[PDB]
Amino acid sequence: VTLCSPTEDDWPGMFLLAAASFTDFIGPESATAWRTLVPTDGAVVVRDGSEVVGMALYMDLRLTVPGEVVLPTAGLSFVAVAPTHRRRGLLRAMCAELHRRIADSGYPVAALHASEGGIYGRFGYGPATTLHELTVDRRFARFHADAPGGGLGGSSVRLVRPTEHRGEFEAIYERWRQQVPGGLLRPQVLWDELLAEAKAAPGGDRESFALLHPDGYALYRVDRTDLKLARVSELRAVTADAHCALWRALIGLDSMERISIITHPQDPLPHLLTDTRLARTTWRQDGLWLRIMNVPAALEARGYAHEVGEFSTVLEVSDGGRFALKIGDGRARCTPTDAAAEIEMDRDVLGSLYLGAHRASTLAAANRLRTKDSQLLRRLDAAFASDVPVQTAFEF
Amino acid sequence: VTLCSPTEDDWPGMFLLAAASFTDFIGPESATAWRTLVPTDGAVVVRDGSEVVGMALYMDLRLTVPGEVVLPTAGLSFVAVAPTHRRRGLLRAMCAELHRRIADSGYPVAALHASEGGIYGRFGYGPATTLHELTVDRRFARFHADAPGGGLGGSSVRLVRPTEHRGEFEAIYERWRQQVPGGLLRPQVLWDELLAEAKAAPGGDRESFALLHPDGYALYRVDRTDLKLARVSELRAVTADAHCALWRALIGLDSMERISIITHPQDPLPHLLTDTRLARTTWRQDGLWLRIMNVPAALEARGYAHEVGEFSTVLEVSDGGRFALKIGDGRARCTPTDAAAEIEMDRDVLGSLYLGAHRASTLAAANRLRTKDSQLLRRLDAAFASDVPVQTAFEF
Amino acid sequence: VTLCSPTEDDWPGMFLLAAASFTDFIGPESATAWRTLVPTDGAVVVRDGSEVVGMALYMDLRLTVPGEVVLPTAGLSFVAVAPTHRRRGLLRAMCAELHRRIADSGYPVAALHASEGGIYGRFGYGPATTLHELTVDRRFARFHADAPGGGLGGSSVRLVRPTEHRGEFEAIYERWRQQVPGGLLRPQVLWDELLAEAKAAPGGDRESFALLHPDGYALYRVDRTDLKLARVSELRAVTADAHCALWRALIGLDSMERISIITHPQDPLPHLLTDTRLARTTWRQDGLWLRIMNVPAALEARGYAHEVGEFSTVLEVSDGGRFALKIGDGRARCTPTDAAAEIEMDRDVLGSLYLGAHRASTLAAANRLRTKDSQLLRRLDAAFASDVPVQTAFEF
Amino acid sequence: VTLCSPTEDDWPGMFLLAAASFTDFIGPESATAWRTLVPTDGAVVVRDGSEVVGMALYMDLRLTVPGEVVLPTAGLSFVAVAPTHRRRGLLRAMCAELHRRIADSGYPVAALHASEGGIYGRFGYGPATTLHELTVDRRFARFHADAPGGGLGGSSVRLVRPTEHRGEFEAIYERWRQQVPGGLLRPQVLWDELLAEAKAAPGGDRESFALLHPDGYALYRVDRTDLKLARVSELRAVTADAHCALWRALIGLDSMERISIITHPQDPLPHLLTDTRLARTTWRQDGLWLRIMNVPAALEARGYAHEVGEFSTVLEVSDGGRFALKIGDGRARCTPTDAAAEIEMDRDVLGSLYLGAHRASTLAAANRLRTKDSQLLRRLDAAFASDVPVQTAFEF
Ligand SMILES: Clc1cccc(COc2ccccc2CNCc2ccncc2)c1
Ligand SMILES: Clc1cccc(COc2ccccc2CNCc2ccncc2)c1
Ligand SMILES: Clc1cccc(COc2ccccc2CNCc2ccncc2)c1
Ligand SMILES: Clc1cccc(COc2ccccc2CNCc2ccncc2)c1
Repeated sequence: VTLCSPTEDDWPGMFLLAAASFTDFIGPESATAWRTLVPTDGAVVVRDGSEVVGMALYMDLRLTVPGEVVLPTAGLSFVAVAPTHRRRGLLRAMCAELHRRIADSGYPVAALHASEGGIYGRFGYGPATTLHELTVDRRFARFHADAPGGGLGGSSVRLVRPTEHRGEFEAIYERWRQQVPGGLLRPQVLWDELLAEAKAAPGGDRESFALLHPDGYALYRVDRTDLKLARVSELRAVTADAHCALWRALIGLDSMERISIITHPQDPLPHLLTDTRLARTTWRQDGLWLRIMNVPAALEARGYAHEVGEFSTVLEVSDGGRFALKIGDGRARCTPTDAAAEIEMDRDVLGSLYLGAHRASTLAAANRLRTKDSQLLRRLDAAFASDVPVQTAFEF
Repeated sequence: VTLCSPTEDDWPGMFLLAAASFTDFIGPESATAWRTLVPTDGAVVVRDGSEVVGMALYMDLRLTVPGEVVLPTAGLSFVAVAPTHRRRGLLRAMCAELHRRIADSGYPVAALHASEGGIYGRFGYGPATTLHELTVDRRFARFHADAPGGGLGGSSVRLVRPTEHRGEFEAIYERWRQQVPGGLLRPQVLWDELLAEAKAAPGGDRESFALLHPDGYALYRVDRTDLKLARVSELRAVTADAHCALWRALIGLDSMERISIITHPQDPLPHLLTDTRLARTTWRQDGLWLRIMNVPAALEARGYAHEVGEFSTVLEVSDGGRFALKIGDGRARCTPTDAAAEIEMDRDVLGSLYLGAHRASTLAAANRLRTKDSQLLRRLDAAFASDVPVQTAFEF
Repeated sequence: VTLCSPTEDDWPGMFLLAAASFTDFIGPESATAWRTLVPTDGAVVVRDGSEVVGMALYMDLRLTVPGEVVLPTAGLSFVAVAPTHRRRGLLRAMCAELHRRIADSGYPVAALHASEGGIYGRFGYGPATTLHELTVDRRFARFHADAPGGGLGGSSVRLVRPTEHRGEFEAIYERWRQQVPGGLLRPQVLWDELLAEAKAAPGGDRESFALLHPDGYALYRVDRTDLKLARVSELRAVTADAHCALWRALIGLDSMERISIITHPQDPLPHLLTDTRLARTTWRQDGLWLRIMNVPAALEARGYAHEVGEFSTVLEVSDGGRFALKIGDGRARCTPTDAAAEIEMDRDVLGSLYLGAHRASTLAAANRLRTKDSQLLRRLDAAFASDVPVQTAFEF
Repeated sequence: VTLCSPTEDDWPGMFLLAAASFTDFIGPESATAWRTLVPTDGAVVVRDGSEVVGMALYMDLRLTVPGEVVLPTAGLSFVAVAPTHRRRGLLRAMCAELHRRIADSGYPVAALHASEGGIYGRFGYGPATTLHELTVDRRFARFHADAPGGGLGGSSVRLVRPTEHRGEFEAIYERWRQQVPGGLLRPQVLWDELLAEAKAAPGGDRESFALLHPDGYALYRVDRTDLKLARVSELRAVTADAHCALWRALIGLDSMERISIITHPQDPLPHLLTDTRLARTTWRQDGLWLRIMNVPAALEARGYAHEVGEFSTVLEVSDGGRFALKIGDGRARCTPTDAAAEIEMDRDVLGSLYLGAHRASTLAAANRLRTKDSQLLRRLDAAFASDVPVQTAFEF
């Protein structure tokens, strides 16, 4: 059992383990586009001896955090242990090696999407965004008198074929991802993949359509089996007017009974309707997970709420150092100290706080973060909150 | 079609309309206890001529708002229009008369639980609390190393018969309802009802059990049909230690596959487990709805977040006046003005902001509240937030 | 194995066989009311030797046929063979003895409700009415501009407790049953039973309500398990105005998603709505079955359509005689002949034609009735049609 | 927003709107065959300005009505409004323009298949045929002793591959459609389409088989997911013997539990079995809708029942003229009059009467057609009835 960077000869073994590990992995073409995002030395394999029994890699990503700050982010992905090689510490060894490489390379944060909720906490990843599925019974849906874009005259939204408006989607998405925490830069090869998945598949997905506004788009397709359900795969709106105009058009899908979308907890959709209850939360799950690799670089990088007055404390991350933390004027200074800790928490908890998806007070009530100062808790809650609600870009 | 306060002779007509309108209403005994909370002049009926074709009333309640302030609250309930008398403006006439009486009597707020989401907005009620059902697959559930009460030695929790510990439940609930926004004073007659519903019913509900801690209780019963589901009807914990100790005991129900509870979005339960995903959000809905009857009395009554610096603005409520609003040191002054409005919103929107369940920024993005100042929005969001997460007491 | 009229000593054996044969049969009280309708010599039992292994009886009924003619009708009921005594010819022997008694007593027709569709054809019973379940999604239901009773001002319909308006229900039903083919006289003891079943049952049915109009009523109750379904157990309307007014009130059950009723194929409900498709046919089955005991007495008794000109033919019923049949001026003369048959059919087929539920042309296309004259078929179809659509009264 | 006949340049916009509007529309090939049935000037489009936001067209059809009379029929189809352009009166404007063209061109009737039941009534279309799904549990099914084709010796039915017997199917269908009201001439291009859909589809429908008799055929295929269900897509029988022989063969599909077919309410199948209840009505819906374009041309064209004696009345169609209507000897004369109306009804109601699927008495009881003469109602019911039961040909 060796742990090595893979050679070109290892990749067929890795595509076999992939196919057996992930139902979405069709074959080598499934990996081509993503693989252009893996740097030299971004991948590890474990061999028996030899055949591939374990793999893991990271991609070079750009993640938007509160204050519209973009961090270089190591996106862990393609993580698999062969079913023959369970309980042999292979995931732990692979994560320790990648984390060493990611830290040495200078990434301040790593990120991933978890197959299960019980695995990545112990490696310092905290769930940092929240997926919220809304299902609308569009047969009852009526827009509130207050809702934008109710006026008579032309619609600002067009029904279009996705493959014919690639440039407009790219430009809108680029504007979205720079202004929203959770945003990820989407490279050309991932737009190539997305537009390929928009075609009908022989005995697979139905053809995708787009609704296009100058300041937003929605991609949606009818469900393969439930012919009265339209699933929105992605809606990116840069203005409230674009968000409301796109939902007016989706609620105009008169063939459908239901429209579903995977959105975020602060989606204003329910408030656009005379009956807020028509936007039913049908599913909720962790989205992006974060591991803070360098505590001071990450805490100094993001912006903080201007509404909380200057305060200083001492934060200890369980295996991640102790820091004098001063937050004022929406910025934070985070320097080494041996002064007594006022706040303690494991690394994973800091990742859960980092984009504003989880309140310090909520984590404190579970004893995940400990302090004897309730004023300090209120100040942390306020300071770490994000003005712009955190959203989930695309899984990887 | 007259609208009158009912006489004793009207009540059999009201119990018939009740039985036909609400599946929970068994018969007159269903109304006895609640009826002691209805003041003289708390009820209206509509007669055809004569038979009862419409009814509505309010109860005298005490509602806890942020800052641990308790307001006298008119609880609208027993609202019904006969199926013979739809679309005749009976609900509008009944709500206008009760609102006139409630305002004249000096209540600063009215509240209700809505049968449907599309009815009460137009009468100025905004959804103000959020019901969040968590279902735990307790067969996988393991407590995080950080979770309180993991130590060896005696449990602080006892399994008890509800009817034998009425005093302990009453005292714990009284402590809970005074410290949590959404809390409602529960009168002796409603404890009489609750303890009656805890017995097994011939072909009805199964017997309720209690888990009792010095600082919390849970009432739960196995589902009538799904024998592997335990439903927690109520869990009131005054400390984090009590909340964690009660969940350790519920996850010790080794007969069950699943434990469900109707809780609030900030329930720390998921954070107590090594897999946060095991606490699945299975249902979400509006809970308590609020109508602000007197804008200045309500805005001056509640406490505001100390973390936002003093600010002044001008708020217009659509049919509810314009006010100079100054918020500083966690308190607000709200005085008449004819100065230009900086913020506008319908009355229902203010009720949705009032307990901190909905952010001003979220309502602004749906255009439910309008301002040209994004700094003012961030300040309102921060100021109206509740330190202690808003919860739902008991429906009425 | 003897076949005898039962003595008082046989009835406990008959109630045991009943309880084991019919899930609705609770115990002896289940039989009390119906048993007052059984004449002396109306019942047969088969004994092993001795215990009761088979039973059957008939009740004295009054059945309305086209032309508003009321026939004395033998209603076969309480028919059971012990599961120990299958395939021993017990049903055949019991039906032969009762049919001999029914014919000797002078009944022109027998009738029953069949537990299965494959049993009673061979004993000469034809399905003569059609049960049609309509389920309305009342959340979409809007009345057509043409529909009666759309005017502003008082409703003609009242929501009432069934037990307090027994006289009004009795009088309306009596008017209904005399004007509709399929109508059955309902004796006081069956009104006693119906009003007993209207109360809530401990772990059983929910409480029944009534909608009362001068010229119609509906009895309905919410489903025991599906709390958004109201089931109409009976709607009797003597005028179109009463039918429409009652449906306006049922569609005013704003708590419900769906209203279901077991009605007849010509129920005008769908035509009252702007969307006829909202009245979904969810179930169809044979209702009342008829055996013509005396062909000429039955054919001369009922009225025929005035729109067909006088015609004469020769009808042979397979074991029931050959007759010269002359139909003109809505009346028929049916006399013995040995002239060549122009029409042949088994006895069961004549019962299926008798109330107008099945067309002669439809039965001819299945070769159930044979003739070489297509003009004669059109004439029979027209003549046997019922002006007033055939309905099903109450099962027995 | 212009309304125009489309140019060749408009058709890609129309195929996009089609794909987004109809789940069956795969792509341009989906329209090729049907499009040969659209005359010059048969189509309208609405453009924003420009892109296609609305479309509608009619095909040249031949519809069989009672008396075996074949009318030129405008078949409305491909009707779609973009989800961006709801509630802008586009459907009303498109239907007004096509109806003007259809009337000017000399069509006496228009027809369509409705996506929803609430749309086409207000444009004068009445549901005129009834789809009735029968599901047979063929494991219990036994043919009545009376049923044709029970004799020993060769079967008259052959199991064949549809594509190898196109000529026999074409000839049988042509005989069927000329003798049955509802029949439609099926052009060669629609036989090309039907025989293409009979092949297995990669992850789609299973291969279709045919049962072939000299005087009838059935096309059936096993369900894609329920492998014990055979769905009959089409059964056309010109004689009762062919209908019974084909059902004997379908009930010989010993692999299947259930056979389903979409047939008409008068299908004699149930009567062929010893248990009529085995032919369960599992679904009922409106089929073909009719708009009478020229009241007198349509009323004079169809044949009437010979069994009703000569009568005269005055019929007013709400926006369609008043006529002296004389019906005798199976023919009708319908001439202009200003004499007082004896019968009134909206245009849609006349379309519902026209093929005999709905009785005048049933529509009168919903007040859809008004008269003060009950004798006149019985005469209309009898006269408009169809000797040969109305069936549905193929949807378009
Ligand atoms: Cl060389 C390489 C690096 C990173 C990712 C991949 C592709 O990995 C997958 C492809 C299809 C299905 C599943 C996976 C693995 N699960 C994460 C994922 C999900 C969706 N899309 C992309 C990645 C290949
Ligand atoms: Cl005189 C009176 C005043 C206020 C309330 C009531 C009781 O009203 C009900 C009782 C049982 C079922 C349903 C209702 C009405 N829906 C609100 C509600 C729900 C649960 N518990 C209490 C009230 C009687
Ligand atoms: Cl002595 C006697 C004569 C006739 C009928 C009966 C009662 O028979 C039943 C009672 C309850 C359930 C089932 C049956 C038998 N199936 C027919 C039926 C159904 C509903 N209601 C009345 C009769 C007793
Ligand atoms: Cl240019 C043209 C004129 C008329 C019809 C059509 C084809 O229209 C469709 C094709 C496939 C699916 C759905 C539709 C539209 N719904 C009616 C329909 C249903 C089934 N078969 C034919 C028509 C194209």
